[PDB]
Amino acid sequence: SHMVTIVRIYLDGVYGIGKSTTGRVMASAASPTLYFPEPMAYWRTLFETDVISGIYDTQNRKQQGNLAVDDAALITAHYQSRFTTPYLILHDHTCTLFGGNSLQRGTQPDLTLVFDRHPVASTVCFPAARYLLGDMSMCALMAMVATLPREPQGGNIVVTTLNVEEHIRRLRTRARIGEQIDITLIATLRNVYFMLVNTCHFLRSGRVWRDGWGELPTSCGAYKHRATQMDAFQERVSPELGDTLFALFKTQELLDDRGVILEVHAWALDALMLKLRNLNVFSADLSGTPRQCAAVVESLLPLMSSTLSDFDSASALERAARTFNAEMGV
Amino acid sequence: SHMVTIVRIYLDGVYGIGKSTTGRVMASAASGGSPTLYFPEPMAYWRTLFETDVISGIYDTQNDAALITAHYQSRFTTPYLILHDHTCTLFGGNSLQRGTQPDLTLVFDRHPVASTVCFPAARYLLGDMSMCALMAMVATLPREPQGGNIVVTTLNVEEHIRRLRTRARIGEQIDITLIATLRNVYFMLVNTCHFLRSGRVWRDGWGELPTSCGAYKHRATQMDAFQERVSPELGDTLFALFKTQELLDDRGVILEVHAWALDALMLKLRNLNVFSADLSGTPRQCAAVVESLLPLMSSTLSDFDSASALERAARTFNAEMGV
Ligand SMILES: Nc1ncnc2c1ncn2[C@@H]1O[C@H](COP(=O)(O)OP(=O)(O)O)[C@@H](O)[C@H]1O
Ligand SMILES: Nc1ncnc2c1ncn2[C@@H]1O[C@H](COP(=O)(O)OP(=O)(O)O)[C@@H](O)[C@H]1O
Ligand SMILES: Cc1cn([C@H]2C[C@H](O)[C@@H](CO)O2)c(=O)[nH]c1=O
Ligand SMILES: Cc1cn([C@H]2C[C@H](O)[C@@H](CO)O2)c(=O)[nH]c1=O
Repeated sequence: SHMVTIVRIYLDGVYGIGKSTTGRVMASAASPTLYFPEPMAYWRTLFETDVISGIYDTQNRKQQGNLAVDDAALITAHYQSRFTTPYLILHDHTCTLFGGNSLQRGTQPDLTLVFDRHPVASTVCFPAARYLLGDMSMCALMAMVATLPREPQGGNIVVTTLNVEEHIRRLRTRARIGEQIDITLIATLRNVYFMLVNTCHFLRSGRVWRDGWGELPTSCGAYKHRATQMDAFQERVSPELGDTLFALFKTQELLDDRGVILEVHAWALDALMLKLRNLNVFSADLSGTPRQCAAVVESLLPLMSSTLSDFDSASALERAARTFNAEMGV
Repeated sequence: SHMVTIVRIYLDGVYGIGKSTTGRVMASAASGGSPTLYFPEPMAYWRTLFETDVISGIYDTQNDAALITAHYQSRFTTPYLILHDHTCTLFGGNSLQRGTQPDLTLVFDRHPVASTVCFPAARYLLGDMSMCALMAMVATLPREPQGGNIVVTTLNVEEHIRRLRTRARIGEQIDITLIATLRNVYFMLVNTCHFLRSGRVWRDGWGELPTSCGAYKHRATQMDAFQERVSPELGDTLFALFKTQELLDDRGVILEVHAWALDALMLKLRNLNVFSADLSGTPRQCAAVVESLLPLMSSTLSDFDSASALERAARTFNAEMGV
């Protein structure tokens, strides 16, 4: 007759921190929780091109002078678009199923979903990092950001954190895929994920991207340099506009002669703001063992938004996790 | 707060037929009928706002290529996604076919389906883009909220190419092969919507359908090969091109992840009340043909503040997207 209480979590963050490991443990019968893995097979094997080696190979052939730059920036953008696809497909498939009545009930849910990354990772975070590093243009970044899907009510995002030394240790330990392992990339990603956390805190504080936009300095070469510096950003209690994702958009490329952002670009920021609204944000330190890491995330559950879904939707969710694990190489 | 009834129309179709001219006439007070707001093609976004001109860029690419082409097609979609995100908060709900004249009409020059689906599909069919690239684009189609109407422009190909010629320099070539394919693709679009409106789903006839290989792609680029169907079958729709080996397992069964992509496409198109409109008349007559469809179109219930925001949006988009 009645409803299933669901809490959904997107575990997200810089690669190499331990998010996937944590997610599998949480889902393990050793501790009812479903886990949706990174869509590895979609990225690597389902098509003729592997996007992870492709994106690194592009910067390699950029360095070796075989790729004219210019073209590299365009190809880099295209590989980055391909990362998003399976996230967009999964989000489209699951978003009808969670149900409504988002509330912080403080109870154990009937069903917990753990998604490995939210779409914001491939549409915003990784693209923003590539932009800040000079691997991609603002135009290419806009193109990715515009494809972010709106999160419906009840979303929770848990951004993983880890001290730099242990992060480097762990990056050393991942299997060889042909992935780009670059400490400037890592530094930048780490800063961008703090910007994300800060954006969410900024919005929940009742502010909007125009609040402090005037007084904000133009974000040019100097801004980009600082965003690539290890530990230049951190999670803030009350963030400033300058601590969020919005700040990197106050660049000359996006303003008229008189210094004023075009309305069409302002719309792009309004959209970004609205799409993040339903993400209840948390951070989790992963310095512990896998078991302690999962416990850290689990201790957040009673703080999270739950929705009310019906039996048939919850069943479709179980089938979705089963299918996705199977087809993605779990 | 005071209630306002809106009909919105995405006028769409192959470039060169007369869509933009028609929409400008509709917006003009001289066409009478309903007070109409027109949203043009995002020309400046494509051509002048950034360093790279994507129109020149995509055509120059064909003159690694497959990846650059996919990225240019991505950039076409951007301003459409932004505009759709902005305006969808203003249309309101309570979609119905009311039969009566709305308080105002919106005319959008193209729907997001053009840049995320139709043009990518044409490029894929011509071997200029991979299926993987096509999926990437299709996945970014936004869901149409209740009350959308789409009008696909049609025109005999002879007059279509004539229109492109008048406008073209005095020795400038026309990509006849691309235009031939896009005309078929837009018929597939029309057929897809008719197909969905009849309560059918992409799975209907999927098994019986031949895999869409070399022969399918030949037919798809063939001038006049497709048309608007009274009663479309699956093979007349956009769904058919997706039954390809690239998307199937060993047993020739579509992977569930790809099936989900097709479900999403199907749902995203649901709220598009579909029409076609012949544009062989003068611009005044073309505007009248499109406007005569209003009694059959969905309208929504918005309000004065949101309608006012739509007028500002139209004013702004027209200004910022110009030359
Ligand atoms: N809690 C942990 N303690 C020690 N090593 C870990 C821990 N979590 C993950 N690792 C190791 O670090 C590497 C990256 O972990 P992974 O789960 O792939 O990170 P992510 O999913 O964040 O990219 C793997 O080699 C993994 O075995
Ligand atoms: N109704 C019409 N009759 C004759 N020529 C037309 C008509 N409508 C448009 N044209 C011309 O045809 C060309 C294509 O028109 P345009 O409105 O740009 O088409 P589209 O928006 O479909 O790409 C233009 O040169 C235009 O002046
Ligand atoms: C999600 C995502 C991952 N990656 C990279 C980081 C890792 O090397 C690998 C798996 O996350 O793919 C991107 O380059 N872009 C993305 O959008
Ligand atoms: C909307 C759209 C237009 N075009 C081209 C066709 C015309 O030459 C020009 C303007 O519509 O841009 C694309 O290549 N892709 C697209 O997605």
